[PDB]
Amino acid sequence: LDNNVVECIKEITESSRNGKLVFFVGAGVSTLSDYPQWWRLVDKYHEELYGSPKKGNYSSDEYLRIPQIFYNVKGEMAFDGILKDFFQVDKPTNPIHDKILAMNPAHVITTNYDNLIDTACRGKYFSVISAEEDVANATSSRYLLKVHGDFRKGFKGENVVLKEDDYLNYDQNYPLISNLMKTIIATHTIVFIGYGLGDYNINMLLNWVRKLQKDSFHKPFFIRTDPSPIENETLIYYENKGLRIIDAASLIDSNEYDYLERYSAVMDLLIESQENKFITKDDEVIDYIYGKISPLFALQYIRKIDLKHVFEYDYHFEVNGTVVRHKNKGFGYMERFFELKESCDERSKLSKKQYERFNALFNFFEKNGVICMAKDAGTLNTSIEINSLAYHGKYDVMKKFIEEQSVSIEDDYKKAFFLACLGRWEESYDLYSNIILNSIDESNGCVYYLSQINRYRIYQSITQAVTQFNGLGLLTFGRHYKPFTDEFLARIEREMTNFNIDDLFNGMPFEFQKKYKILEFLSDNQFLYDDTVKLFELTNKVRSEMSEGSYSFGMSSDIVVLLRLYDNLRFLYENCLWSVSFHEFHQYIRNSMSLLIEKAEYERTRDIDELGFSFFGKKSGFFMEYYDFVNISRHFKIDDIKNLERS
Amino acid sequence: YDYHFEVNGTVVRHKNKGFGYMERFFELKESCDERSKLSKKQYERFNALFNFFEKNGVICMAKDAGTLNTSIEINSLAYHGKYDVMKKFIEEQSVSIEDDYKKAFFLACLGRWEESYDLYSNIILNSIDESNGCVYYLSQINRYRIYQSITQAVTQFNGLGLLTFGRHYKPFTDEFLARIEREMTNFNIDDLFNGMPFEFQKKYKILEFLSDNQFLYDDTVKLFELTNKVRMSSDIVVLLRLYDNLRFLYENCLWSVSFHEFHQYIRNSMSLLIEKAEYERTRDIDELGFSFFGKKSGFFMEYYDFVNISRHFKIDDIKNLERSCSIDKIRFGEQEKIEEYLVGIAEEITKQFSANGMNVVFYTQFISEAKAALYFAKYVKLSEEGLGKIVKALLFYFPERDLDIGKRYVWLERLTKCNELPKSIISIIDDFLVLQAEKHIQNYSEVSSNGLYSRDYGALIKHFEKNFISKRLSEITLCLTQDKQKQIDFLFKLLPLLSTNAKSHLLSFKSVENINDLMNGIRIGLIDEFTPEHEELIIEYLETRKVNYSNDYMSTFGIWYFLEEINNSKMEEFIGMDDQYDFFVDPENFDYKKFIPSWLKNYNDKLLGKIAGNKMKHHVIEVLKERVKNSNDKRYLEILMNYFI
Amino acid sequence: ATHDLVYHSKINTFVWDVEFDIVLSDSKELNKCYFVKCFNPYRINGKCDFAVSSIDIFSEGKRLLIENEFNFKITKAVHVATSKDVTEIVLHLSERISSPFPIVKEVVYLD
Repeated sequence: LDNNVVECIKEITESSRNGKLVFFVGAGVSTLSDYPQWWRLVDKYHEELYGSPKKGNYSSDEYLRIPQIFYNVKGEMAFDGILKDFFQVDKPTNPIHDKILAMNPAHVITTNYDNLIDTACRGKYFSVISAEEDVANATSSRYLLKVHGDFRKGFKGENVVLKEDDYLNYDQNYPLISNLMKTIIATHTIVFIGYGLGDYNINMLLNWVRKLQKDSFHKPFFIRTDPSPIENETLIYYENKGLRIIDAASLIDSNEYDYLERYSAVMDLLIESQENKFITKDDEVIDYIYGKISPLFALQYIRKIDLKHVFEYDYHFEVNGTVVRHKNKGFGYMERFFELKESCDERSKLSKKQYERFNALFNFFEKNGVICMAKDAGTLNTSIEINSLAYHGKYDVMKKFIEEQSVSIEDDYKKAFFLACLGRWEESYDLYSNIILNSIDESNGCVYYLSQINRYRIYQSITQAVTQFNGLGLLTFGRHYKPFTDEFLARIEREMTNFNIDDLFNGMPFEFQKKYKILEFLSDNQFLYDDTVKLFELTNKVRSEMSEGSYSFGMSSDIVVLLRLYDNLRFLYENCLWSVSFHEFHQYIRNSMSLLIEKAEYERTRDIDELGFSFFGKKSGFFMEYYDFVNISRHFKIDDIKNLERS
Repeated sequence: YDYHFEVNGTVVRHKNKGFGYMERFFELKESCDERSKLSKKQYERFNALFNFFEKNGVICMAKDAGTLNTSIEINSLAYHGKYDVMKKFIEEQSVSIEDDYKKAFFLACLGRWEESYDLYSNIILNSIDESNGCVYYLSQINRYRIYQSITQAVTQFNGLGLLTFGRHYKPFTDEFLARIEREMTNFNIDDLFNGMPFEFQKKYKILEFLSDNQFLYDDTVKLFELTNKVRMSSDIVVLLRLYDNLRFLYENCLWSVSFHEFHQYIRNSMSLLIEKAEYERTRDIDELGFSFFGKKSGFFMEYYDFVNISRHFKIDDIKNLERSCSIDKIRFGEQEKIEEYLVGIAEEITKQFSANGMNVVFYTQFISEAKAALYFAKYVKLSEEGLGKIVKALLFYFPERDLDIGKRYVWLERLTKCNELPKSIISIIDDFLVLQAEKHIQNYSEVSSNGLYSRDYGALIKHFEKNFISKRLSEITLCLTQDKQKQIDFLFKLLPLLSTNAKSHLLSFKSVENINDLMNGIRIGLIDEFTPEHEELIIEYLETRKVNYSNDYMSTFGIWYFLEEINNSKMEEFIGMDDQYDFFVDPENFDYKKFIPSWLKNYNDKLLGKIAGNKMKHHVIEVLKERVKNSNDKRYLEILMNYFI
Repeated sequence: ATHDLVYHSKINTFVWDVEFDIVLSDSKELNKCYFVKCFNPYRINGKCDFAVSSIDIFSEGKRLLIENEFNFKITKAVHVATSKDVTEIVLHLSERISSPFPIVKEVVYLD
C-alpha cells in the first residue's frame, strides 16, 4: 500500500489505543440501512406544494428552501405530519455500525436524527445529547453527540434542524452543542465517515478550522467512498486545507452501484491493522524495540519475570535467561534481534543512529542477563553481584558519603536511601520532601514516583515504630523515652492526612502510565504475588521428593527459587527502595533460604551415586558464599536458626 | 478508612478525626429508649440498617466484646451441589432480573455455557436503564469470564490431543463459535468501570477489584504468617478470611470462583493451616508431655472444610497432605451432613452415567470433585444404606476411562478402613465379580494401571469373611467348557470362592506337568498344597541346575523352605551356587561377609516378621546399623523401626 | 539424555523413559517393550507370596503373560525422546546393582 496510507493507519491505531479517537458519522452510513433519505422528503414536499415534480430544479439550496416554503405556506401541522409519515418506521442495524463500534471510540459525533447508531449500543453505555438542557445533565463522561436533534422527544419539526430557518439560526439556538463539538474536535483525534466532499457540514467545519493557527491543531482524517477515484488536484487542494484524505475506490476495485464493500474493506483493514506491527526490515524492528525499552534506562536493574508485562505476554522470559514465544502471532522480532546479535556482519545493515541504538540495547540486555532463546541455549552459567553499599553494611562509608555535598537529583535520592537505612528517619523524610519539591523540572517523572512511594513507606514506618515502642518500653527498655518530637509528628499527620496510595498511579500522566507499566506493582503487595505462589508450589514438590527418597541426577529444581530470590533482592537493593524494610519480604527470604538449605542437606548424602552411579551424576553440590550468609544474617531470627540447626 | 472491621465482628476507630458516628449508631442499637426520637422515616432507615448489619455479622466494638460465635452459613445451592434442585429451578419462568441472573449463574455452573452466554446477553440488553447498574456491571464481568473460559476450554480441550474420545462430541458448534469473536473483537475489561456513570463510580467503588486480572494477592501474601516458627492467633483469622471470601464469591453468583487462581489460593491456605496445626501439636507434645492435651489436635474440621478440600484439591495434593500432615490423629466434625453430601454426589454420578447426558464441559469439572471426595471419605464413618449406595455407585456406574480396576480397588479398600464389611456391600462386590466374569465371555482383556486386578477383591473378601461360597459363579463355571481359555484363567484367578463341585470341575483342569507349569500355578496360588510329586519335581529341577554347573528362580524355593512349606531336608546338599540359597537353607554356616542388605528392601511384611523372630538377628541388625550410620535412608530406618527393635 | 533418569531408593531401582528390545532364549524374538513396577507393602495374601513389589512387562501397550522369564540377554535400549541408542548405559549399569530389574519405566507407590 501507499506509504502515506500506512502512516495514517498507524496514527489512527495509536490514537485508538491511547483512547483518544472520535468518529464523525455522516448520513451515508444511515442510508446503508435503507433509511429514507432527505431527497425523498423534499420530493414529497414539492409534490404536495405544487402538484407535479421536476428533476432539473434541484440544487444544494433548494433542499433547504423547499421545506421552508412548505412550512411558511401550509403551516406546522403538515410538516410534522409528513415527517411522521416518512419517519415512523424502524429499520435494522448495519454491520458498519458494529465495525465502527468495535474500534473503541471515546466519543461518537453524528449529524443524523436517527436511532440506528443508538440501538447499536452490543452492550456499550453512551450518554445521548440532542437538546440544550441535556448537556448539563449528562450522567457519564462518554458522549454520543447527535448534533441535529434526534426524534427521541417526539416527531415534531421543532426538535430537528432541517429547514433553512433552523440552519441560519443554528449558532444562536445551539451554542453549547456547537461549543462542545468544537472542543471535542480540538482535543481528540477525529475521523470522518460516510460524508461527501461537497457536503455543507464539511465545508462549515473547514471554514471554522481556517480561523485557527497553523500548528495549533491536528489534521482530521477523512474517508472517501465514491465510485470515481479521487483526482490529484482535488486531493492536493483538500490536503492543503488541513484534512487528510483516505480513498476507498483507489485501494479496492468495485462497480459503480456498490457501497457496502468499500466501507467494509476500509473498516476491516482498520480493525485488522491494530494488532499488527508493521515491521519488515531490521531498522523497524530495532526502532520498535528501542521505543519499548528505552524508558527503562532510568532504572539500574529490572527483573526478568515482569519483563513479559512490557511486551504484553508476547514472550515468556524464563528466569534462567532464556525467552520463549508465547502469543506473538506477528513477526518474531525477538528472533530477528537474536539473529542480529549472533552475526556481526548484519550490524552494518543499519544506519548510525540505529547501530548505536542496537549497541545500547546489547548493553542493557547483557546487564539484565538475557542471553538467547531456549533452542540456542547451551551450558550458560550466571553469577550474581550487588552494587549497593547498603546491602554490604559498610556503615562508615555511607556516613562519609552522607557527609559529602550533593551534586544531582539521583545523588540526592541515593543519599536519602542511605540515610534512611542509617535510622535517621526524620532527616530521611525531610530530604525526600526536598527532593519531591525540587524535582519539578523533570522529563520522565520516575524519580518523583519512587520518592513519593518511599516517603509514604517512611511515614508508615515512623507511625508503626512510635506506636510499637510504648508496648515494649516498660520491660526491655525501662527508660521509656520516645525518640521523637510532637511537632514533627503533628506536621507529619497534617501533611499525609489525604495522600491516597491506591490511586497515585492513576493520577500520573498518560505517558508514564504507558511506558512505566511495571512500576505500578510497587504501590502494593502485588509485586510479591507472582513469586510467592511459585515458591509455595515448588515447596510442595521438593518435600514430596524428599519423603519418597528420590535422587534426581539432573538440574536441581531449587535453582529457580534461588535465582528468583537473588533477582528480587537485586531489584530491591539497586534501585534504592524502602520496601526492603518490610516484614513480608523478610518472611519470603527466610522461607526461600530455609528451603534451599533443607534441599542441600538432603542431597548432601547419597547411597547409589557413590557406588553405583559414580561414573556420572557428579554435578550435585551447594556452595555457601558470602551472599547467602548476609541474607541469612539479615532476615532470620534466633529461633529460626535454632530450628534449622535442629533439622 | 475511618474504621477497621475485625473479622470476629468488631469495629475499631483508626483514621476518623470527626464525630464518632459508628459509636453513636451502635449506642442507638444497644439502648431501646432512644427510639421514637426520630421523625418516623429515620426509624425505618434505622430498622433497615440494623437488619443489614445483623445479616452481615457486625455486632459491637472491641471494648464491648461478649465472645464471638463466628458461625459460618452459606445459603447458595451451587455450593452444596444440590444439582437436581437447581436443574428444576432453572425450568420455571423468571419473575425479576435478579432471578435471571441467578438462573444464568446456575446454567454456567451446570456446564450449559451457550445458554448462560445467551442469558447474560439478554440481561445486559434488558437492564441498561434504572439506577441498578450493579446487575449490569456484574453481568458484563460474568459474560467476559464465560467467554474467556469458553475460549480456554476450546483451546486446551478441543485439539491438542485427547485419548478419552476420538472426537470431542462437538464442544460448541462452529455456529455458536466464531460469533463470540465477532462480538468480542476488541473487548477491553480495564476500562469497563471508568465508562460507568459518575454515581456508579461514587457508590460501588468496592466492586472495582472485580475487573482486575488478579484480585487475591493480599491474602496470598498474608498467608506467610502461618509459617513462623516463633513460640486471637493467625490461624483463626486466616480461616475466617477464607470463609468470608468464599461466601462473598458464592452468594453473589460470580463465575470467577471457577478459575485457577482461586483454587490455588484455597489449596495453599488449607495446606498451610494443616501444616501449622501439625507443627504446633508436635512441638506441644515434644516440649511438655505426651498425653496431657488429650492426643487430639486443635484443628477441629467440619462440613465446609471437607467441601473445600473435596472441591479444590487434586489427588496428588491430597496425597502430599496425607503423607506430610497425617490426618488420622485429628477427628472430623459433622457426619450426617457429610454423609448426605456423599450420597448426593453418588446419586449425581449414577444419574450422569445412566442418562448418558454427559456434558463434557460439566463432566470434566465434576469428575475431579467426585474422585477427591471419594478418596477423602476414608476418614468419615457412614451408615449402612449410604455405604451401600456409594459402593454401588463407585463399582458400577463410575466411568471406566478415569478409574481402572486397581484404582477402584484402592478407593474401596480406603473406604472400609473404619467401617468394616457387612453383608450388603459384600453382596454388591459379588454382583461385580459375577458381572466382570460375564463381561469376560471375545478378545477382551482387563486393563489396569497399578497392576491390580479383580482377584484382589476376592482376596479381600476372603480376608474379611473366610466362610463364603458364591452360588452364581459356581453355576457359571459348572457349565464352563474347555473351548474358552481366557475366562477359565479368570476362574483360576478366583479359585477359593467356588463350591466343592465347582472346585473339582476346575481342579480337573489343573494339571502340573513341568517345573515352569508349577511356577505358573504358584504365581496365582492354584496349588496351595505341596504333594510329594511336586517335591520330586523340585528335586529334579535342583539336580539339573546343579549338574549344569541370568535370572533368579532358586529364591522362591529358598523362601518356601525357610517358611516351612517344604518339610524335607533335601536341598541342604545344594550349596556353592548363590549366596541367598545358602542363607535361607543353612543359616548357621552362611558367610555373612557376602551379605548385602539390598535384599531387605524386597522383603514383604510376613517374611520380615519371620526373620525378626529367628535367632541371625544381631548380624543383620549390625550391618543395617552400619548402613544407616553411613547413609540416612528411610527404608532401613523403618525396617529397624518397626520390626527388629 | 541422562537428565531424565531418577534413582528411587524406596525400592532401589531407576526410572527413565526408555524402550527395551529384549530377546528371549530359545531363539524367541520380542519387539519393543517396557517394564512397570508397583510397590505394595500392605499385601493381603500369604504362604506362597515371597515378594513385596509387582513387576509387569508391557509390549506395544498390551499385556503379555509370562511363561518362562529367563531373557537375560540385554536389549536394544533406545531413548524414545529422539531415538538415541542408550543400550550401553543399561548394559553397564545393570550388573552394578543387585536388583533383577535395574530399569523400570514408571513406578507406582501404594503406601
